[PDB]
Amino acid sequence: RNGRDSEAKRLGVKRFGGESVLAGSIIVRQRGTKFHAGANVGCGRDHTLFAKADGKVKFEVKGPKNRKFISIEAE
Amino acid sequence: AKLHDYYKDEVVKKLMTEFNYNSVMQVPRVEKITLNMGVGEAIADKKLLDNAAADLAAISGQKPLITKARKSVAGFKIRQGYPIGCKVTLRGERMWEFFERLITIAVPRIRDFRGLSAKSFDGRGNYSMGVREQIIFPEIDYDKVDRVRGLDITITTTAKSDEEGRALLAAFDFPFR
Amino acid sequence: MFTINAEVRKEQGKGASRRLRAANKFPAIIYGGKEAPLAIELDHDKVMNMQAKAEFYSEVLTIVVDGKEIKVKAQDVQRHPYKPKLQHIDFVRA
Amino acid sequence: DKKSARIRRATRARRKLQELGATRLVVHRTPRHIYAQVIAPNGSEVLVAASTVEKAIAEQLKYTGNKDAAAAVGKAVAERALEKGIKDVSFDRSGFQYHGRVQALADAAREAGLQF
Amino acid sequence: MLQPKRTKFRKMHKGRNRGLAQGTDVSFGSFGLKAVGRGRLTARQIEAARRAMTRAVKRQGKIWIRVFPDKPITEKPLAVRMGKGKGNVEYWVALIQPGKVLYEMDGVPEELAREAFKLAAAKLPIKTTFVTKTVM
Amino acid sequence: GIREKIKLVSSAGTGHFYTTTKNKRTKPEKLELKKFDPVVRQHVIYKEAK
RNA sequence: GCCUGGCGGCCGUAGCGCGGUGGUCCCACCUGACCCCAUGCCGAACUCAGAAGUGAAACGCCGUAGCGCCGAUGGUAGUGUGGGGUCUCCCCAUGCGAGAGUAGGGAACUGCCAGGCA
RNA sequence: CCUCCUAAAGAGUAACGGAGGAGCACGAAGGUUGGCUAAUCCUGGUCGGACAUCAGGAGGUUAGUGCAAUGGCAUAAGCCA
RNA sequence: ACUUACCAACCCGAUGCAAACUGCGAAUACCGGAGAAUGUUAUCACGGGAGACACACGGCGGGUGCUAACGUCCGUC
Ligand SMILES: [Mg+2]
Ligand SMILES: [Mg+2]
Ligand SMILES: [Mg+2]
Ligand SMILES: [Mg+2]
Ligand SMILES: [Mg+2]
Ligand SMILES: [Mg+2]
Ligand SMILES: [Mg+2]
Ligand SMILES: [Mg+2]
Ligand SMILES: [Mg+2]
Ligand SMILES: [Mg+2]
Ligand SMILES: [Mg+2]
Repeated sequence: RNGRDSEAKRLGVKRFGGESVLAGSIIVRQRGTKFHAGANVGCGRDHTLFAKADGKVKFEVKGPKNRKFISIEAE
Repeated sequence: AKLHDYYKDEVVKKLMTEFNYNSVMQVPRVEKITLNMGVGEAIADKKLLDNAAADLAAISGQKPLITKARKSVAGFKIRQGYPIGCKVTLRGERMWEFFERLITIAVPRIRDFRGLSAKSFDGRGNYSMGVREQIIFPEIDYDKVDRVRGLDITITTTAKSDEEGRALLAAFDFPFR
Repeated sequence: MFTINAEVRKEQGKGASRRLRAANKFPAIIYGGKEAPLAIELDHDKVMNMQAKAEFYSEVLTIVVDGKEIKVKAQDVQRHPYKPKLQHIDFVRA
Repeated sequence: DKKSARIRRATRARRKLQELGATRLVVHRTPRHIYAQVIAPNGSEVLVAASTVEKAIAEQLKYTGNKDAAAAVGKAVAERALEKGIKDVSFDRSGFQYHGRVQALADAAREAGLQF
Repeated sequence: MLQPKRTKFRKMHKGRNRGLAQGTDVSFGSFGLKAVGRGRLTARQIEAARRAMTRAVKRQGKIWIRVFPDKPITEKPLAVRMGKGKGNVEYWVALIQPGKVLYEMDGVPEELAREAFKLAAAKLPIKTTFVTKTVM
Repeated sequence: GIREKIKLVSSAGTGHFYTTTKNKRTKPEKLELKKFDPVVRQHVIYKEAK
């Protein structure tokens, strides 16, 4: 009565903290906002996070709910 | 407006003198009067709510708000969000004029009157009770009722204790039993 | 009233302590008050018997370490998982 | 509950300034008095400020707390920013409805050569 | 026979029985029966062993059972081809690691608890030992 | 399915049309919406909902 | 330099809890509501004019270890590499090493601006 | 086809392994602007019944998300205009 | 309206269990950066010629089965 599963969506982190990226490069594919867009980083309709500027990826935890935020500082 | 003035000149002073309160802004003051009509059986007869609403208007010109079922529950063969009651929030001039419409020209006219119970301050100074027959308000005549309909009244206060609720109303006479 | 003879530990971690128990000794520790913790090594057979009389867990014991004396009380104890022995004990300089 | 309701109502508009790097014009209103400041995108140093608690433009007001008073406060912040060099900002009404006094302060700021 | 009344799932990955036990001091009574060897207790074994101590003590003394089946064991019956799905639940076991207090007792003299818990050890599939309450 | 495809025709002669869906039971009237006609380059009114 | 309004930083050692507290200035309820605005009803809010009272509510500060929170040391469990026995498991060398608990710390620290008190 | 899982803490990973779902819905159940906050204990209250409705505090997203699971959600993605 | 050798949620302290529970949480492993040494350029691109898609065992991590199989299916050496 079983016998089913779903195809893997290849999510996870594509660019980690400390990596040079251009603008538009995808950094994380996600379902919810496990990670949030921080300063100079943008959010697409499926919560895919992408670079809005050339620079290096930076993971930090900020604010009162200890959420993970990803930003990009220009280099 | 008559009962807001009478509260200040005499009751403020008196209430200070029970527990010997230090500040005039600490004496509980009557804030608001809220009327509600629980219809409950409007789900079968949809018009019973319409006839309930107009009842409140003559008691308190203020057009009533209709309260929804919130939780669906088959335990009463009901829907959710379908109207099942109505409410009116009184403050300022009308609240004081409505309060008048209650003791002076209704209470002498209560059915089998010997006084009301005094144990029902839920524990924090707010008072709640009910009346069975709404023809006791004189804007409501007897020749104009399509129903033996009624309505609970609950008052809300700034007293912090049950003791501080009894002294505030006592100072407004209030029949008590 | 009980007096325990102890030597100071020269090593630390799982290897030495399993080696200690492999050498029929076992570690314990002294902490409390303003002074620093004191890593010690004890002879196994002596403390097993001592703590078999309730007096051990409620009296002030005396530890003799390098011929001095630290006054402590038993505070916590790790016992062997299923054998009648001891893995570690906490003493507090109370 | 009175004060806390307004602070939450304003937060969303403030995060956009954080994302955008915007310089915001922050208003605080009280029944007794109205206040206007100018804060940098970093949020912690005020480049310009002006209010009714200041003796200059405040005694010359009928009540330090009406639409005209708000209008007096509004007039002062726009120019003062000019006296330093700050000119394009965005208005952060800090959760008050944009309406009574709050609109007088904003209208006065625009009239006196401020782009927002 | 002890058994979970309900579980989220009928069937369970085999899993393992690594590591050491958490239930290692006598926490309710005065004396205890402790697991030494490692393994799985069926619900029928736990019941047979629980009976032995109750025969021996008459309707005296209180007994606590510290382990609980919780783990479902499946089997494929005879004459079945491999594959074609996981077996049907037949009985229930608890995973035991050395050191788990299995049974405790208090309300009899120590000498009788050792005898009473002992007339149980012959029912268990793992070696056991008698343990006592200990100060601290 | 149980939701029909319709065509929206530009009320400016152009032969541009949009395609969408509709619950024809629950929504029997003709759907009417402003859309951009790439030929007249303006947001003109669109009709039809068969 | 002490106090309060405003804007953030850090993001529970920053918080409840109970006891005390302050109103000249600020904040705060607050009084009137005909009009800018307003109640799926009500000047409660939204809020316009207002300053007679008021620290009572809350707001701000302080004391407070009943609760949360921070939580060593030493040990235990695991584990990557090598090898080893009783090879459903564990052990030895080696480096990394929990979690819970424990003695313990604990009633936040700040930059700015404005106003009020020396 | 989708979601979780075995999957050994990046991606992927197998079997007639373990549990569920999709073949639709929406003209607003879409954009935006303003604005809004659940579940459930205790007590009190007209017909109040364990649980229609008004009130008080305790409580703090267990509510909610057009439906399967997962991750999200308060600046709300939830609710209303 | 009462009692009650009955059953008994919530609530609290004690106590274990969970692949599809996590307010904690490694060891490895992967990404990225720079740097010395060593390395038959081991790297990347493009193009020419193929074979290959029946696998086995052992170690460990696992589902399955009986922690049964010279069983079986993956991950890895
Ligand atoms: Mg080792
Ligand atoms: Mg006070
Ligand atoms: Mg620790
Ligand atoms: Mg993975
Ligand atoms: Mg009730
Ligand atoms: Mg991996
Ligand atoms: Mg080559
Ligand atoms: Mg093939
Ligand atoms: Mg071949
Ligand atoms: Mg084979
Ligand atoms: Mg293979």
